[PDB]
Amino acid sequence: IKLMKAVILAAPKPLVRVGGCEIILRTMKLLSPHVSEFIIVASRYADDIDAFLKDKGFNYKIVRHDRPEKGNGYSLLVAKNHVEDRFILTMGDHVYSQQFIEKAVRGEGVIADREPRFVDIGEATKIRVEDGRVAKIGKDLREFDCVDTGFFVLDDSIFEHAEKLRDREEIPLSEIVKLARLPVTYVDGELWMDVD
Amino acid sequence: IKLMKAVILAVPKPLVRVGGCEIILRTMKLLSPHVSEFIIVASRYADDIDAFLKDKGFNYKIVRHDRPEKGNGYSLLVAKNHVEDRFILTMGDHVYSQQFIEKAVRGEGVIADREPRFVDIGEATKIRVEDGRVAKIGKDLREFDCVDTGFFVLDDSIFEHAEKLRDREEIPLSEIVKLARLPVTYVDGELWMDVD
Repeated sequence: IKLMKAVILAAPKPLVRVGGCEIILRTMKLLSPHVSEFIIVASRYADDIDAFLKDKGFNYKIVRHDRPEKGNGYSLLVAKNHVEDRFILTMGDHVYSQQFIEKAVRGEGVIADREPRFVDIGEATKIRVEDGRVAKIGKDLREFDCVDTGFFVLDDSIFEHAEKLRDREEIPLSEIVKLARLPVTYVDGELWMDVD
Repeated sequence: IKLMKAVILAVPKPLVRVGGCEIILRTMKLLSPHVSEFIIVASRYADDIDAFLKDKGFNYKIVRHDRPEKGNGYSLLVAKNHVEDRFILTMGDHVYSQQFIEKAVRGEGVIADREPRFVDIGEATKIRVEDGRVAKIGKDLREFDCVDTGFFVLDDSIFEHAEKLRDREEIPLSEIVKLARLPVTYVDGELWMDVD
């Protein structure tokens, strides 16, 4: 894909080694041929991540905040002034395959899986899709078409919707996505998994 | 396969949720149609595992020890009197796919991968195979044919070799395997990963 900025939410999860490599390192190594600069939104673990990433050959910036209780939606809002136009948004929770990354990188909006092969469908964030856009989202949906991977390809248009929730004690990414009525891109049955 | 006993060597690593399901739970659910009784060799986290597993519908037994510094090879030796003839041996720190389990259960000796698709080959326990048996093993091998999946199909004779290391401060499983000159069974390119 055309080079773009990669926002990785890390507001310890990213440093957990899966298959002899960390949840963040894996993602960064995979995204590197598609990414200019890595914007890591971190908080309580910002120093640990920075110390880890210094000796690694990536072009990164740690963007720090003090409100982890505000949720990942606030962590997205924190990045507003470090990105312009199109950018990748992913999590430091999640583990991805090259095959998943390769397809998701080419996507638009929410990268959703309608064939979750590895993850438990009951515990996953589900999405109800209407006219190719997010109609409903959440871990306890009754009617759903797909499952939320921790992957998105967003534009500046997001921050307008994310602003409308600034005055809420907790800002879930899902609520922004819902308000934004984000287009959905399907990357089906590829290897991906969250760690908790 | 013909029903047999399954030894699982065990925030505790087996209680870490990968894809919305705990490592031990994933492995237990998958092995359940091939398994009579489950034998969890645990130590510092024995109580946590037991409390987790009580409400789950499996036939399990917690076998406790006080020497975690002695290594996983000692954890195997601890299980000697809870198994007879053929039995499955796996780690509670490894995640497996159904496709991997299905092939591995039909296996004999060490279940090895000569096509590691989702693990870092540099950090993995490597094996050098001579005449279908383990010639060399270890994380820093120069010459190697495959990689150790933390999955084995053993008989009683393993403990005869495991006994020869009783008087060592540390007993690595790999050294027993080396001593035993274990046959190797290949399950290539299937999804499996260690969680550190």
